[PDB]
Amino acid sequence: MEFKDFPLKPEILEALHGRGLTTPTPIQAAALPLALEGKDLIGQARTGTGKTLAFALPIAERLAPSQERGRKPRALVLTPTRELALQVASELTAVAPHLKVVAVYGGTGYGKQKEALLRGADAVVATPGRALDYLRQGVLDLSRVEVAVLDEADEMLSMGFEEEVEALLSATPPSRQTLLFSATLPSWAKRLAERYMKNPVLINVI
Amino acid sequence: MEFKDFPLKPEILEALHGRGLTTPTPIQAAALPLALEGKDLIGQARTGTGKTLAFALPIAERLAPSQERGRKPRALVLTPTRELALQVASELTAVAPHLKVVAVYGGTGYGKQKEALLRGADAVVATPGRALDYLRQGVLDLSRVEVAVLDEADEMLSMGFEEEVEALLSATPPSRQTLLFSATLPSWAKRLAERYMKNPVLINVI
Repeated sequence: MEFKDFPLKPEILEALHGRGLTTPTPIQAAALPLALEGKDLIGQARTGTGKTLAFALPIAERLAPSQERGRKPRALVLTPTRELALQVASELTAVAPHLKVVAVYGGTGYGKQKEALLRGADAVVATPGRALDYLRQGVLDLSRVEVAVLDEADEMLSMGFEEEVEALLSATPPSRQTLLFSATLPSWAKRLAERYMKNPVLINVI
Repeated sequence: MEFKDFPLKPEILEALHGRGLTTPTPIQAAALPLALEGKDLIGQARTGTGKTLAFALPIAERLAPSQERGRKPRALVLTPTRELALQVASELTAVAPHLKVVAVYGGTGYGKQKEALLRGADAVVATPGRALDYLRQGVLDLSRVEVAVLDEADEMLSMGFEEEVEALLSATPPSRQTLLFSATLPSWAKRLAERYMKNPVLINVI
């Protein structure tokens, strides 16, 4: 099945066409029916498999545009590194032209990302330490999140971000859809899925 | 997504409508994109989840009708019991009106099933002991199988059918699509997947 065979809005299909993307990879093909219907999913997949579109497209489809100044994000994606935050933000921005995506990460000053968040965001793509910082400062507000994504949960554990990831998920409403991607599933990640996801389907392309 | 949203031929959609089936269950929704494209899949699912349509529909779609007298089956489904063989045969027959389905099982005489197989079959749904019996008698010919399904691999192991299942798979061409459904994955079933499937995607709705 091609992308145009799934329930994706015109702006998304136009964007995909514009980059020559037509045919979902296996993780995408298996995930989309469920993810587009708002269901929770665990994606066991390594980089290179297309996992980023597997969650970017559901975010893109679910979120209508908003001009609301100062608006709080309706999607949160956590990543273990700045490199991946930037990569995911760029890809989401590409398939969701209708949305304002803000990347948040450490190893820099606080000022520029603060001002972007205060201006308004539809989706935030963040490393957990700096996200939690802005959350406790009251700059990042997660009370409106509709989709939460943990991208490389196992790497976030290896980096010592477990308490940050849990605090961030806890700040989102349980009415949310949650998507978790991880090549491996250490016990912490299994517990995290049990506590913070709703009957998730597991799809493994390893 | 509804059934009519997947690439299924008119006779299949008419049949599904005729029984009031419209909306795939999660295992079906995740499996169909891949299964309909001819890819191998492991479905970790218990009875009641809709696993039977998850493999019956791909068989139905892939196999065009044939009138060829004496023809050999192009699909094989193995089940651990007579009860499940009959249940699966009835469901396949319901969604594939264009196909002749023959059920094969022990705890009865050899004569009636022999004559059905010799007359011709498009799909055979079988318990492994009796299937292997007919195979070695030369009554069941598996050289034309395009889709092989192991339905409840773990139960087939518990019943002591491992060598029968392996012999039956070995008699099918490796060009086949293979689908394996099992609530649990004991080491034998993992080895079986490694030997007899091609880069299978695993979908777990447990």
